[PDB]
Amino acid sequence: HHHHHHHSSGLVPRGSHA
Amino acid sequence: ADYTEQDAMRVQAVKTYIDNVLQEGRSQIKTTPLLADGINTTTRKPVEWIYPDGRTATISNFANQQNFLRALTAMSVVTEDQRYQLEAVRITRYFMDNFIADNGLFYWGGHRFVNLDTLELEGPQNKNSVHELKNHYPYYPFLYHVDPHATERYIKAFWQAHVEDWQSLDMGRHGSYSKNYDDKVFHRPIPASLVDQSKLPIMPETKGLTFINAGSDLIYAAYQLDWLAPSANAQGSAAWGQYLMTQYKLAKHPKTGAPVYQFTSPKKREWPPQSDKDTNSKYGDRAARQFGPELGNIAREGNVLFKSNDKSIVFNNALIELHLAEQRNDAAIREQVVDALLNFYRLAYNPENGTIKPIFSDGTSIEGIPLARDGYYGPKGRVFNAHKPKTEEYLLPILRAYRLQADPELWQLAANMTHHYGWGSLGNDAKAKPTLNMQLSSVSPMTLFSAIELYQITQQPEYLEFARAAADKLVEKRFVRGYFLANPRYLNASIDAIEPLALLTLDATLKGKTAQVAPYLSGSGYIHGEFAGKENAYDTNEIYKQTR
Ligand SMILES: [Mn+2]
Repeated sequence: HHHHHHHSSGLVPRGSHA
Repeated sequence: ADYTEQDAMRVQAVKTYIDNVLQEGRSQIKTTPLLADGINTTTRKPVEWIYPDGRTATISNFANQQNFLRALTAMSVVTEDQRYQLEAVRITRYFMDNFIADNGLFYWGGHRFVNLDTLELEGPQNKNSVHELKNHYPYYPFLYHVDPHATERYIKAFWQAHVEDWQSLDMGRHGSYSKNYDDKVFHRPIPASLVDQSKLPIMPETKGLTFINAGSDLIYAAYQLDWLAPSANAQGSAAWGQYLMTQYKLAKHPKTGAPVYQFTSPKKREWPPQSDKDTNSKYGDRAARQFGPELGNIAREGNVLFKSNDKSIVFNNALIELHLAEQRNDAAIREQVVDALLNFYRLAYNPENGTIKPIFSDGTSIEGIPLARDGYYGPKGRVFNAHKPKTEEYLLPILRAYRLQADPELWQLAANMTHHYGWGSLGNDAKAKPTLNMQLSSVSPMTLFSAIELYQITQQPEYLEFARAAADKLVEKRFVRGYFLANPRYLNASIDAIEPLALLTLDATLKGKTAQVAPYLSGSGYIHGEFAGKENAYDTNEIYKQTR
């Protein structure tokens, strides 16, 4: 807000992600 | 332990890193005790947020430095040299003297930080200068040690700013620096549960803001207030932590006992959405939208255990609840954690290969099935495969739980996981002498924390042999250009790296002092706003994944 965004699990782009 | 030059050299890697951070992470423009969040490893300069207009601000975000505080205090424990802990005090005391709002909230977190060179507040996200945490798990006992009054006010302000509704326990992510402080926040009486057990897996409709990756920091903070502060100051806090923790438990799947990600769903309050990709929760429960047509009543947000929801439940919040069970000597917290882990792994774990299936809390798997339509959990055609995490994150809670409550099914799960991680054989029970792989080449900080837990469990010195060999490999692979980096091609190092804590916890264990080091709780930080050309950006990518 003012740019709307979520806070879901998996959203922050950690290096651990496949 | 009989200590060796190799053990010393690992401590010296950490001392070198600490020296680098305390030097290179200080501003030359205006020198204060504050630290940079990150260091460019080519230039040796603190990293910068770049705004869309091209202005740059050097980042100091105290929410992203808690693990460095823990490494400083750990280094004083293992070295018997007080200077490290005293420098942690110096940094912390200056932050708390200067960078707390009038309402008791720190200036830190996902959408706020301090300009290291000018000491001005920064708001990476335009029109959203707010207090945001997300499984950050601050180092409360040390913060309380440095300034107990500010730490009490902080915990009370965190609850006051984020709890939107004291009956539904809807929690906002974006806490206002204008919210009024209330010293008597935890004196509100505990309400009834909204959770109607005969309706599960359908949950109560409210705003649905009860995700465990908001609830877990609140529960942790309320219980640390009770633990740390005098009775009168902390009145009500353990009761409110207990109520909130219990709501997750009451909403667990009524047939499988599997844990859930949240205990309420969002009401359908507005209509229509712009399309299937418009996933604002005001249009109703997002799982029911994306999966409901095929799956029915199981498709509600709390029952989704994939898309990293399982990680926040079986890794992050599991570590917090186990830590609280142990701290408080609370058997009811403990049995409920153990039951949750067991009931999850009975549904999701594949012992033939060590993978975790993508499931709902009733056990229904979507493994391999392309999503039928767009929505919150992915575009149409996305496929979720069974996952085996890169490192032993999910192992650690199983070992900590076993160390509290010796369940043989936990033991069998840990033996099977470590087998698939290439560790070798733990053996058939905790009395076995293990046959471990001393040449294991994929190691992580989680290897060391887990091997140390198994040493505390079994007292078998083989686990210390294994951990020492792993720690030597860890330093060889991740200690790069004076810092700890997940890939040697990366340009910028974060001072919240956990390799130092893991290395020092092993050194403590060799010196018989394990219990004296801050425990690893899985907290981490990030900054979210507009970065240069990019509207929806995290420092995690825009800074810490840049290559040299
Ligand atoms: Mn946010």
